[PDB]
This record gives sequence, C-alpha cells and structure tokens, in this order.
Amino acid sequence: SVSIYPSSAEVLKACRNLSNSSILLDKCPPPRPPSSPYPPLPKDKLNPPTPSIYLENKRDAFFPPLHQFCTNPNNPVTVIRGLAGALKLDLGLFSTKTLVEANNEHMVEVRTQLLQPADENWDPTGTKKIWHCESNRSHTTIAKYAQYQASSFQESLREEPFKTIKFGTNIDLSDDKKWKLQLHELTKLPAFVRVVSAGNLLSHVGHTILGMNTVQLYMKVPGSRTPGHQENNNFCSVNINIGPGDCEWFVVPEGYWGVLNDFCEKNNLNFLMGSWWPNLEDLYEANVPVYRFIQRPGDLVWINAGTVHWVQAIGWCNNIAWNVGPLTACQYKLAVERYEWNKLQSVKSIVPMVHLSWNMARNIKVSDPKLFEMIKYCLLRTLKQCQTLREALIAAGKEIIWHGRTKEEPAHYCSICEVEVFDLLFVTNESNSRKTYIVHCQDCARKTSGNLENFVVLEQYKMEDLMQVYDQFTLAPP
Ligand SMILES: Cn1cc(O)c(=O)cc1C(=O)O
Ligand SMILES: [Mn+2]
Ligand SMILES: [Zn+2]
Repeated sequence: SVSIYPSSAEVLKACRNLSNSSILLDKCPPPRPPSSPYPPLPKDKLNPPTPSIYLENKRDAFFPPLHQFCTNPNNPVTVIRGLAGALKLDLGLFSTKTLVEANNEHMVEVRTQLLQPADENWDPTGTKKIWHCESNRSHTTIAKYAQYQASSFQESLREEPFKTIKFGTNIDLSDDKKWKLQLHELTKLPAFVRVVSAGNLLSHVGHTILGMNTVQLYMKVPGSRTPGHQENNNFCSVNINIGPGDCEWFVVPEGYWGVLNDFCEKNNLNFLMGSWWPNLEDLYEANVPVYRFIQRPGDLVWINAGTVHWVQAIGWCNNIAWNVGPLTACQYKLAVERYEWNKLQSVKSIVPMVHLSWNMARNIKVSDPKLFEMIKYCLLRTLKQCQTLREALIAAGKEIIWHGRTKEEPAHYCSICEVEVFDLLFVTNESNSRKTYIVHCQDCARKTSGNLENFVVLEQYKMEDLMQVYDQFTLAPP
C-alpha cells in the first residue's frame, strides 16, 4: 500500500531544471549475456525428460493448474499431449488440401535448405559438422508449395551430397475474411494459449504484430528446420502440429542463452539474427542440458519465456504458431531485458515494449506487486525521458508539431537504427510534406542535422495524457 514512485507532477518539476536532489539514478547497468548458470549440471542431468501434460477430456484442457505448469520458470517447455483430440479441434481445417481450396494464391515464404541427417548439421560438402544452417529466402503461392509438398511425399513413397528441400514458412492467417473457419476453430482453445485474450500482453499492443498476435501457418516436408532462436522479445510461444507427420523439438533453458550466444560467436555467427543449428556434441561437452522430444499431430508445444530452441519436421506436416505473453513479472522482465539488449545490439524489437507498457498501464489492473513495480518503473523512465527531450527542444526553440495518432496506429521505429521511437518523432521536412513520415530517433536525426534544421518533431501523445495514465496506474487489490 506504499507508493515508492514520484507523482507525474514531481517528475515534471524535476525536469524543469545543478544543485537539487535527484529523483532517481537514471544510469542503469547495461544488458549483457549471462554466464553459464550456477549450480552447474553433471553429465547425467543433460538429457532431461520433457515436462508433459496428458489431456483426455475437454475439461482437462480448462483445468486451471495447466497455465501455472506451463509458465513455471523451471519448465522451459511443456508438451500438451492430445490437445486437439481433447477439444475436438478440426485439424482438417489446416490441411494442405483445405488451404488450397480456401486461398490457393496466398503467399508463402519459402526457405530452401539442405536435407540434413537426424540431429546433425554438416557443411554442404558433407565433410564436417558446422553450426551455420543454410536457409535461403524466396516466395511462392500456397498452390505451388502444396504441389511440391505432395510431390515430395509421392517421390518418397517410391522407396526413395544432400538433397535440397523447401520449407513453406510465415503463411499469414490474420485476415478473418479469408480464414474465418480456421480462426474460429482456435477460439476453442483455453484462454492461456489463445491468440487473443485479456490476459495476453500481446493483446494489449493495440495493433498487429504479424505472427505474434496473429496466426502464421507452416507447410513442411521432412527435414524442414526452424534453426536456433529465442522468441521475439522472449515472449512465450504456442505451436500446434496439424500433421500428418511428426516434428522434433530441441530445447535449452533460458538461463543458458549466454552460453549459446558464445557458441554462435565462436562459430562466426550472430546469435540474434544468424542462422544456426547447434551441434549436440558441443552442448554436451559444455554441460548444457537439452530437452528433446517429438510433437505429434494434435500436440501443442508451449515454449516458456526466453527458452532457446530449434525444430525440424520428421515427416510431412503443417504447423500453426503464434505467441502469448502471460501477465507475469517473469514474462515482463524477460521482454524488457531483451528489449534493452536488442538496442545495444542494434536489433529491432518486434514487440514495442514502451508503447505496450503504456497500454498495459491504461488497460490492466495489476495486483502482483513485483510486476506492478516493473511496469511503473518503465513508465517512470520513459515519462522522464519524454519530458527531458521536450524541455530540451523547447529550450533550443525547436517547434514541436502536434501530430497525434489514429486508431490502432502502430508504434514507430527509427528508419536508421530500428529503435522504437515513442511520442516524439523526428521526420525530415521533405518526408513530412510528402506524408511518407520516415521516422528517425533523436540520435540518428542529429547525426545528419546537429541542430535539426532538416527535421520536424511530431508529437503523438499529449503530455497531460501520459501524466494521467502514469498517476492512475496504481497497485490493484487482490
Ligand atoms: C513455426 N515455428 C515457429 C517457431 O518459433 C519454432 O520454434 C518452430 C516452428 C516450427 O514449427 O518449425
Ligand atoms: Mn520458436
Ligand atoms: Zn535511430
């Protein structure tokens, strides 16, 4: 019941300033990748069994402890067995035959890959095992990928230096007028895995983040790989295998992501943006535990926050996937941590955590003190940053044009460095007049116009609005 944060009036008065007391240490320790976790694990604990939920009845899927089992930080992944059958989900709505009938001209992002043996990844000459995973981009239609997927299967039915294969990825199932029956089928899921829910942080973004708060579909042939990654901004993820074939999952706990980052660097690969497939022998030598399991048709895979993982098709199948963000301190903490790390790495945060945090403060009554403090700390830092910049512009006599923002207007990012740009947008005079609105962050704008002569400053939010949202965000009763 104790407020530990200053009021918006106090933050503003603090910004109106050499001799006065501080309100907070604006300096913050910079993000870095963690060392190998303590305590270290012996060899006999490096192949742990996968946390599993065995569903039989529709009632089983709505059992409240399921959500807590999945979000438990000690469980890096949970496989929910029999989920589609328990809910009488019609997986046929996502079959390739149904997709071709529904939208045969829909776009498919093809990844062209080498068919690699089992859990291994070899150089293209088949000489040695390497971490780099060849996966080159092209685009086709559902109709044409479907023909390939079907012909691949017929060819193998004939009983039979790596084969080239094609993985159909990132098929956009967001348009409810093209995918009405498919999307309605997913409303049968329990709330904690649904694409849209009041308890899903990504449902509070206020705009589409494609493939995170909308569904994407994947069409596969054996060997189709999603290489090593953490989810965007460490958000939990949901994956259902449509079948008819199986998928194989490889999972490492979040706490080892620094070790994996180091493995990538040692192999001349970028952890966040590169294409890499771990060598299991390297991980075993370094005492990194690996969860490894098969996802059958109708099985749902829950990837917990920040879990490091990589996946391959064993047979022919489709999968559907999206992300969710539990309303938890752990989820928010890891999303903010990766947001900060992404800035230092100049990697775009697909989830605009500042925009989202302010929407969370508008919409959500937070009753957990630890989560509440994290969100309000973020509001404090960004409110102070905005008012500081605003005063600096006013002090230099730089006009601030009221721009406002429309319904569901997305967060904007810097066209140069790809940082989120919140509230105060820097746009060149030319881009403003032509309404291209190429946003720059402050730092990137100044690098080409130290006094901002070539730029206008557009203001999205009234400062009074932000101050009121901040003051009205208080700890909710349990
Ligand atoms: C579609 N997808 C998305 C992810 O984030 C994965 O980790 C794995 C897949 C897959 O089914 O290969
Ligand atoms: Mn994933
Ligand atoms: Zn920038």
